[PDB]
Amino acid sequence: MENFQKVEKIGEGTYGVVYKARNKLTGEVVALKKIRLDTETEGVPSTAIREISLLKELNHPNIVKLLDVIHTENKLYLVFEFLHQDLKKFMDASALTGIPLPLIKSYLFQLLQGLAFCHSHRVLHRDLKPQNLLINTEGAIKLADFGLARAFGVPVRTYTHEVVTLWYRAPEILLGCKYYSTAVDIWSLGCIFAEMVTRRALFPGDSEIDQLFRIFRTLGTPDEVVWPGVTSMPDYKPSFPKWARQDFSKVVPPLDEDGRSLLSQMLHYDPNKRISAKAALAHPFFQDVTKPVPHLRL
Amino acid sequence: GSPLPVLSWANREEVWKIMLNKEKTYLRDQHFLEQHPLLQPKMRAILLDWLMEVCEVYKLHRETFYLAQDFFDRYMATQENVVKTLLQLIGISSLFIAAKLEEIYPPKLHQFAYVTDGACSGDEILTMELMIMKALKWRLSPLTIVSWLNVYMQVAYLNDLHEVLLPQYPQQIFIQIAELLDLCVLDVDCLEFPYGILAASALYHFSSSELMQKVSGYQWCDIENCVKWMVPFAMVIRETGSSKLKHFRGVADEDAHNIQTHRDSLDLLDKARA
Ligand SMILES: C[C@@H](NC(=O)O[C@@H]1CC[C@H](c2cc(NC(=O)c3cnccn3)n[nH]2)C1)C1CC1
Repeated sequence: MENFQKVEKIGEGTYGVVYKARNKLTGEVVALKKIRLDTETEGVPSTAIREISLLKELNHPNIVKLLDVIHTENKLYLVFEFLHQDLKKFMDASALTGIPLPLIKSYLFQLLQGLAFCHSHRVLHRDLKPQNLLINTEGAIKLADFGLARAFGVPVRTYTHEVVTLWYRAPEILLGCKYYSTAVDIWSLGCIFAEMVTRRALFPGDSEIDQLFRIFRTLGTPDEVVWPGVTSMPDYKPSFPKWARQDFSKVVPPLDEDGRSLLSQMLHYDPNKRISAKAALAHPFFQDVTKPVPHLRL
Repeated sequence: GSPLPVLSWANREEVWKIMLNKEKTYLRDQHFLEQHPLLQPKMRAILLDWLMEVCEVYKLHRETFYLAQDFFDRYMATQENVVKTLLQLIGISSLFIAAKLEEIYPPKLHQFAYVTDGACSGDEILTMELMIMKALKWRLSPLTIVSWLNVYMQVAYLNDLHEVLLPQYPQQIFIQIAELLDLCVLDVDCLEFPYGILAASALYHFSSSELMQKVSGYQWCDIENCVKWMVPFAMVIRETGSSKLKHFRGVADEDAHNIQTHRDSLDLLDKARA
């Protein structure tokens, strides 16, 4: 740790601070996640051990790269690829004019490519929100901050409950499901898709019950027909009010027919029926962005 | 071949091939103790067996024990000239890393020092965990021996719905096959065989080649060498019978088979090699 000059503090979390830094020899800029080990009673944080090991096996163009892990002076430096803005600030900056539809489509397509790569590697992100999606000046967007991520087994067992930031948290989590996997990330991405379209958070709840009721008021109060097993879930109540599902021409006015269809399938109540990242890439909403590859049948 | 059914969330052949390609990044060496001439293969068995007891006391998952086993073996392959007294520190620090990776609420650092009966301070463990993780290049996500058994048990009980992520299989036969694997893992010669082969061979001994191939993808020729090696261990378990499924306080019963257990496996390991 000598050739890097700290340039600007860009973030701060529980176990570390993120800096923008610049190699003085090459002119290369990176992001440094610093972890002061002297303050950590449990040694290297579990969230850091997980993120490092996960990202060392998740090399993809739409995943922010971990470049190096450097241990020096009771400190741990994680060296990352640097991107100059997150989607949250891009959406706020675009709030008056709107993000152009071809750019929403390109960003969603890339996010589904990165998520499909995570899921095929049996990794759940579990904290997809606009502040964790980074963009560069070349039209790319990338998944970032894997500190809450987890590898899942085939089959899974019970994992940490009450994951995902509240506004992006899937209804099966809010209702206390015993098992979960890839569908929680797709729900978050569907929330984010609608947020790019409307420039407003789709479900901005302030509590777990307010979050669940905001979902119910938009997508209808689910029942056994649309979500088998919903009435047997730990946090389900028969006293939930019955709201009628709203027409997506009013939920997402700017969205065309293919967009409304894709969003509906990403916000399916049943996690077993909710569209997968791989299938979403094949949706006709992207029929112009991508062409299908021939499939062997053997 | 791949035993996984069609996956709604990815190409089944893609997921399986990533899992298979994973076992090329993760190398093992059945003869890594030749890099440490002052160590015997028996010391590894006693250390691993001790870690197993530690896991049951704190109700840590089988996956946590096998991560600690894998971290230990791979770290030793990168080192040279280690002595007896350093083994307990390397082992418990492997288990510390493993618990922090796998458990929702892992035990605290001082508890890992507490079980060494003072031979390992918390500061020693924190120094050792960084040495281990750096020497392993932070490759801390192997497919353990027990993770393969988990896959094999799901496929054996695949319904027509072909849901592969929601666990569904008898807990009783799972812990019985895990018991054969826990014994074999004490013998360092097991590293000759890939972790997926080891688990498939243990399953074969409790069923058939047809079921084995159906759920693992490997042909009889792929595992015959492993099966012939596992032969003495399998019969030792058969002579004494298989254990019963336990209940653990504060552990949901649908997770009860996933808790590591301990039995006097060292004397049963001695009842072999002949
Ligand atoms: C704080 C972050 N925490 C985290 O874990 O991020 C990973 C480690 C550092 C990596 C990273 C961050 C970055 N740039 C910015 O965040 C930025 C720069 N200027 C303006 C606005 N934003 N480029 N690369 C990825 C969340 C954003 C994800």
